[PDB]
Amino acid sequence: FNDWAYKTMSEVLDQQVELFNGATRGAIILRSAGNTGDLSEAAFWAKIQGLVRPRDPYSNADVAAKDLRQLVDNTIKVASGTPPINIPPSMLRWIQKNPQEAGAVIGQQLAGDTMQDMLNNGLAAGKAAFTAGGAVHDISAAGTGLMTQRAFNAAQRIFGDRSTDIQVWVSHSSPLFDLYDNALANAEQLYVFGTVNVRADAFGRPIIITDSPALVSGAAETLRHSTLGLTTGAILIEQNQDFDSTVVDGTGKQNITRQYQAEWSYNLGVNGYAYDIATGGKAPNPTALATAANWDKISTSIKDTGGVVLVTK
Amino acid sequence: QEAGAVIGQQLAGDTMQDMLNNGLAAGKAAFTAGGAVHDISAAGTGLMTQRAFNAAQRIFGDRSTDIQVWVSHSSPLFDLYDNALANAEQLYVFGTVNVRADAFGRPIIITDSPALVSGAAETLRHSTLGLTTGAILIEQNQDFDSTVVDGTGKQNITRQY
Amino acid sequence: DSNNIKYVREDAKKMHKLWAHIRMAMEGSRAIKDNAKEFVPHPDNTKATTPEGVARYKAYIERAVWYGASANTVDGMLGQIFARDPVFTGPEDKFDMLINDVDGSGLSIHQQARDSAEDALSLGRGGLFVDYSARPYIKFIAAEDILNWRERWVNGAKRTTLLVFREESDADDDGYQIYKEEVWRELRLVDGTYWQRTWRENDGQLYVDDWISPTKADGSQFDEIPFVIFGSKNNDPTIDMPPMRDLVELNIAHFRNSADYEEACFICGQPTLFLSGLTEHWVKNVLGGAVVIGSRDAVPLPVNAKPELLQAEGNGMVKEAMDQKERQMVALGAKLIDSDKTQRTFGEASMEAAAQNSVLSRVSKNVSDAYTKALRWAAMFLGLDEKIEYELNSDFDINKMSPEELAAVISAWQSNAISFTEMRWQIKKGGRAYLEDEDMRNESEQDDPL
Amino acid sequence: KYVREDAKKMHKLWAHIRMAMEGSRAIKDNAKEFVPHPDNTKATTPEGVARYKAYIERAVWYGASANTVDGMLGQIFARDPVFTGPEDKFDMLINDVDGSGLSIHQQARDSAEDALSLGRGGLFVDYSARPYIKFIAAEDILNWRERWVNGAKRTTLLVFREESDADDDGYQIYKEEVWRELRLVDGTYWQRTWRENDGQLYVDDWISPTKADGSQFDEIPFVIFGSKNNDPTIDMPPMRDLVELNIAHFRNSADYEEACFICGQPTLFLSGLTEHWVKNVLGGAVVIGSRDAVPLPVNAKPELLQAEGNGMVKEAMDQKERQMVALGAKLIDSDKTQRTFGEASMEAAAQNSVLSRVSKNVSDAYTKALRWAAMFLGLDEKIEYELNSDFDINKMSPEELAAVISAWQSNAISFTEMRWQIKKGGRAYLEDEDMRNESEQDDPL
Amino acid sequence: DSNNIKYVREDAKKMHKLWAHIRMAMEGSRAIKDNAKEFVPHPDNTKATTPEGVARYKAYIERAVWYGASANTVDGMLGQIFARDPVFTGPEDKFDMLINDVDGSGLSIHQQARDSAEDALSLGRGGLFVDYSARPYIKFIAAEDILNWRERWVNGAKRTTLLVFREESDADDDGYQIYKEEVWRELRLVDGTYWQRTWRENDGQLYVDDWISPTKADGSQFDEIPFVIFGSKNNDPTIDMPPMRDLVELNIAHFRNSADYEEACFICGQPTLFLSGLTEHWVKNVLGGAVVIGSRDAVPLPVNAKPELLQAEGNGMVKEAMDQKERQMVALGAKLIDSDKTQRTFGEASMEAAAQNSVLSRVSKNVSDAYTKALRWAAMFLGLDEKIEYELNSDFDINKMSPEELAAVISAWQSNAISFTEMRWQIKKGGRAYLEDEDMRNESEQDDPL
Repeated sequence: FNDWAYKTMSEVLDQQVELFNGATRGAIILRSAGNTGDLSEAAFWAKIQGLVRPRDPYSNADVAAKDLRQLVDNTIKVASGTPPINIPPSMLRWIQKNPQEAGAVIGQQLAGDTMQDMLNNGLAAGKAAFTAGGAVHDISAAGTGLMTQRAFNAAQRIFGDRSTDIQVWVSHSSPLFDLYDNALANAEQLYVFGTVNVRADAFGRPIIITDSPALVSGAAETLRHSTLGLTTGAILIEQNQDFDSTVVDGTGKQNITRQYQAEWSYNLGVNGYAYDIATGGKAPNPTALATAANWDKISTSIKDTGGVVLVTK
Repeated sequence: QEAGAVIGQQLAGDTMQDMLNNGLAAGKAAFTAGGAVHDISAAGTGLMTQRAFNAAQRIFGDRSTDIQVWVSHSSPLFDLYDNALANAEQLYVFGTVNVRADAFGRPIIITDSPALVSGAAETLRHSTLGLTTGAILIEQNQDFDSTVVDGTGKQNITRQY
Repeated sequence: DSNNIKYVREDAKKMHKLWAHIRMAMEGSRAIKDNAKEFVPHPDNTKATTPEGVARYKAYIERAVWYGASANTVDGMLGQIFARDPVFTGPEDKFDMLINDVDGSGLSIHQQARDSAEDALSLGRGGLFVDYSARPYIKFIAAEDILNWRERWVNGAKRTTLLVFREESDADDDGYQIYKEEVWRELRLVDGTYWQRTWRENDGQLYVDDWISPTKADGSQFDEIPFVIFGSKNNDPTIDMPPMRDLVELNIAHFRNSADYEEACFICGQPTLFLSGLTEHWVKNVLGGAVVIGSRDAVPLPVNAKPELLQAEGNGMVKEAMDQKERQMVALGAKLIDSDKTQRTFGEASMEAAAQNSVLSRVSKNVSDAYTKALRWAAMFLGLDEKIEYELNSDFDINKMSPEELAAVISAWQSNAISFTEMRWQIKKGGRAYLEDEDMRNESEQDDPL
Repeated sequence: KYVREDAKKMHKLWAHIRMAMEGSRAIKDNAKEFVPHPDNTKATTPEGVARYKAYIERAVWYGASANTVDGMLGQIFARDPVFTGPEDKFDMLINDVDGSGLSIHQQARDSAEDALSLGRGGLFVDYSARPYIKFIAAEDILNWRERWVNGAKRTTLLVFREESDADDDGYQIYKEEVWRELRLVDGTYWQRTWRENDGQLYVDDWISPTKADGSQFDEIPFVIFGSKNNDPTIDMPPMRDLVELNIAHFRNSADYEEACFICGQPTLFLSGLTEHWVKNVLGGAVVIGSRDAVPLPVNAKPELLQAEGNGMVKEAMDQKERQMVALGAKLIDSDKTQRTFGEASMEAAAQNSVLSRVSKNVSDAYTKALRWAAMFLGLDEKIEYELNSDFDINKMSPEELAAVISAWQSNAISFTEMRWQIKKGGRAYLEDEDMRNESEQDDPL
Repeated sequence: DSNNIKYVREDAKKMHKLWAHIRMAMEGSRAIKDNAKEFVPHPDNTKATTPEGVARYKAYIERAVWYGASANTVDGMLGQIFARDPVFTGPEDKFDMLINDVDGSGLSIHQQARDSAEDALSLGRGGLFVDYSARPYIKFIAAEDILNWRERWVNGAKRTTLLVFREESDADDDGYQIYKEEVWRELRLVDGTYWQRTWRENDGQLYVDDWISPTKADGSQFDEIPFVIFGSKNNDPTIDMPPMRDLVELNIAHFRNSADYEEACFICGQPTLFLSGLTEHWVKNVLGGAVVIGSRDAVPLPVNAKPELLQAEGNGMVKEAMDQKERQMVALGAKLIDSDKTQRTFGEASMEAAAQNSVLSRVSKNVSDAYTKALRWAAMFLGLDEKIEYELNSDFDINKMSPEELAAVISAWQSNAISFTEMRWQIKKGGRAYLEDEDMRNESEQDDPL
């Protein structure tokens, strides 16, 4: 009642998490769709390998036999939550004009941290799936570790003729600062002071900065940054709209304990990959999601899968 | 709320079952304490029969017509059906062999109340009790309280009905 | 699609304690004495731990006296706001079924309006619900039952996006056997369309209705949720603080002071001899453990023995506190109690009548607007005329009209100033007529039989 | 939290209110529940129960609640209730409302007292042929339901206890009971009745009463009128706190009467007295009359001791009597206090709030009952039964007569309305039709 | 971060404490008791440190009584302002959308005006914002949400260049609805042009929108910001001190004195025996650790033993002080409480009627001017006729109008001195009519009944 105002000054969030839907040209989708169970699998028809065969009109001889199969996509359900927060009595307990289930700053920070956790889990799962699918490049032995745009051209090389589908890069801040420093001292002079400040990669692909820990590994010399480029709708996040929050008062001790706990869930899915629930678990951990060997490759071609990861030091 | 709906759907019937069972047990206990008991088990075969209803009706003297309803277990009813089907006394014809109102127009209300079985294995003793109006009186106190308390500290929020 | 169908917005949870306190103050002595622990502080909690302490507290509470001036206040205000009857403007034969049985249970709209205004006076919160089954009905939802709501600014317009209320019901099973089943109704407004789900829970199973949009007689669905939150302050979804809170506080304080006063009167009230300057030798000599105190019998005492018949004197501090609290309850201006000893000059209250009947005017206008809007919603349901009204009794301090007032009103009616219907409404207001306007016109059209 | 209302726990409250209405006898044979025993240790003992009997018998029951209800009924029921519609056709309803010759006005008065006292009652219009507008006590109604069907608050089931006595050849007192059973299936009215013969419940099959034309019925012919509203839910009795005040005053009066009996008589209290002086001159007998003087030894101080007035017990008794008057319940009149005319005009609305509420509720209930009776007999539906909504009625003033006739000469008040004004003012008794028939002739002169 | 969209002026921060205290006083007993830490100082810090001391302080406060007269003063003043309905000059069907729902929530302009006057009376500050979405909406912003304004002498004219007010709405954009989304509106004026932005804090990020200049129907943009800040003093953005500060302060002092009085009544209010000249031997022999004090039960005492009942008498200094404060409260405005003991003869208060209702007249005029300006700006949005006014009731101390008053007003209308609309409004002022002017005209168009 002294401040008599909501303390929004609280550092509710620091990492930039505006990475959903149109913020990435639709690379990371954040649809709100509710689905049951711990899996959401859908099956499309598999592509027949020897559909077109050489034929000998003069003599057909033996006749082979071809069969059509059916591949399965997967979407593993990930459950998160909040540790029990004992709300302090404080002195700012005047009647709150606008009601908040948790009150004070709990939800003000919880919304941002929920979005941050969703984005971090999605990025980690994308990296794991791309590494398990072979869509990975490790430019770390050569030079400083990151080139100006030759690094991106390598990912274009990896993805092939369908490189026009990749249209956005998600990168940590340090790679973009390295790119800025390289641009300022242009060895092959192609940057003037007017165009030294460029966000894209000289191919029409905007670069988006995020400080997610899922894109940084190691420390000191082993410090590595992971810049991953996504196609359209490469990483899908489905909110299950099952949020439940409670405020409980514990009694019996010298003073009352007013606890708060929240609960929600969401789905993750990477275009062209399936989560090996047999290898992993029913409710994967962020470590389990980021771990490879749990992400099988479903699409017959790497061009069909959405995304490539570029590793630079 | 689907869990609570299931709780309520089962709970209504279970509360009524508890009330009825307690009422029947208390009624049998009181009637045995008062001496108003007739046992046909020791006399010949122990089974339901019209003569058994008459012998039980021998209590209350002249004012015995005020007995209205014979609440009983299902097995005594089926024993009565078996007796009536093989009518050693030429009373039942096939069209009238199934009647639930044997005792001079007194019906036989049927329920599987464990308070009435009163036995086990071959030493079981099925018990039927005939009542007048208002014989067993069950009065609720209109004090129903339902509480859902939540707890925090575990991996998931817990509830408790 | 939806979250938990029951979820109490924390404001309603905070207000539940005050609403229960005010409701139990309306209840009377029974509820207060049944829950005395919350109001009357224990004189000594060290005793309260002991069993003789709880026996002492029970004896000390059962002797208390509950004034209940709050119940009398509510009654007085309700009588003043609903002297005579609210008037309806618009087609009457068409709307007659909404007037006679507004919810299908033979309850006239005037009685439901009276009950809603009573809740507005007491708790300062209520709600009218208009739905379609066939004919439309106007529901009444108490303050406690409205357990959540929602406000959004779409196109710069304050819109009620969500409003869920717990509608209490009952199950009429095969027998005569008490079941208490509940129905939750969720009202949503998406893309400017009104949507409705009922969580029937009939038979205690899932009968949750789907996305359904009730539609007008002509069509086009709805633009706004047909549910209004009327309160003592205004017709807002936000909470309106009860007009009864301070009176209830004063009555609770007067109740605890009354308990203290009753204990003092029960213990120290009776006179006591208090024989002093005495010895046991003399007591066993003459008194023998039995003193006769009638007028026909006298008793002696030894030298320097001074009997002092003591009793608690009047005008104690407890009466002073109780009296000031009662005078404060009256000062608030509430019509809780009266005093024939006091006198008021006529014509002086004519200046303060506006201030004294404030809450009454506010609740009158609020409930009038709520019922007008509900009747408009029902009309749109059945596609009748839209310009209809329901104007409660705005004039207070009602009294039988004077012969001078009657003459002035008749003179005004004969001049082209006040309409005939206005004059008839005024005459009915003063208790000088009972027949309907058209009935009197039909009877009095004919010339005088002489 | 707390249960809805009082969890339908008004049974003890209704019993207490009925005992308070009965008078001093009912309260005195209920002192155990009302007046707590001063000492439990005595309460166990037999001298303790004798002490409690002496304590309670000397008490005085004030009986203000009965006067409150009597005053409220007198204010509500002045002249007669007005009936609108065909009076000739409904005369055989009004004169014998339930086959006993008791006029509908007296049953309305009984229902009004039931509404004012414990805030509950019931009207039941059954068909025998002649419709009968029954009156059912509050305790007789023992079941009611609120299943809402077709999205509408509906009363589906209602069972009430119905009382009768049997005239068997032998004047032996036979109390037998009937339970009418009202049910509503698919929005349709069905009933069954029970006959009980010293515990012989003879049940009847479910039956479907129909109106005169047919079409059967859409709603149950039963209305539960209360002080609050005509709803099946239990409404609070209007005199709950009033009974509490009366009971508290009664126990305080018990204490006061014990004090008056014991310590009210003054005594000599001959202090500083020696038994030798007593046996010398007093001789165990003190003559106190003005003809004789009593001698006492040196330094002895006689002193008359009697408990005086203005004690805390009578202070509390006066406080509680003031509280009753302060509440505003027309229970007693005070010759000491005076109120200026016109000051009470402002608060007349508030004082008569319960009066107006009960009047309107009972009027609506009886109107609905008359509609159902007309449905049964196939008569007109536009019938009304409005009680006196104008309380504190007195003999109208001559200037008020001048105003009334001057208003009738203008076409602003009907002739029947003017006649009702004059009748309610205590200035005429003949019916308007009779006066018209008499006055249509030429002037006497 | 300061210098943000959510930065608050210094003086508003200084005034927030007083506004909070005023709001707590308006709320009632609960707010004051919960936040009694600063209102009622602890009797001593020594125990205040200890937990026994804070338990004693809890018992001290919980026993106290909050008079709650300041809130009644407001309610009464508002009732004095608002009788019948404020009049509206100009086209009605052409402004009907504003009358029916001033901000698209079904709230009539009457109720929003009532709330605005309530806030201008309690804490004395408010604001009206006119925006376009086709329909213009008139917002209401509380003084707690006004957080920035800026004044300049533009060519010698006071021009409000900047103004940022906090805008609140429940978040419903899918997800899980963690907390409600919060909005800030930056209103800027450059070179005689009205610009605005909308800052939304969603998920911890402050969104911003491109600058937009709202334009009238004809165009030409704006020279003034469509936002008026009305207060108790004047309609300027400069903060005006709240009318209710003194009464709140007197009420708080009365509350702490009431706490002291209740402690005294609790402890010393009960009569007590205080047997003097007693020894342990006599007590243990005859009394035995228990004294029967009933009328029929007598007690002996040894030589020179004096029993004397003791309790604090009335007319104490604490009660004298709190009665003085009650007098001071009613002396500074009598809208809070009345006294039937006080007899005031009619005809004398007409001299002081002007000085007393000063706050009422000032608030009524301020709110009328603010709403007239807001309606004119809404007309500019719609391109309607600007010559309109919305004036509240400036005729306080209202009552039913006497027959002589009606005769006088009719005679005034018969002469060409009061027009028909003015006479009808005067009659409706005194509660002699309810029908609107046009309906009465159309009804009196017909011939006489006869």
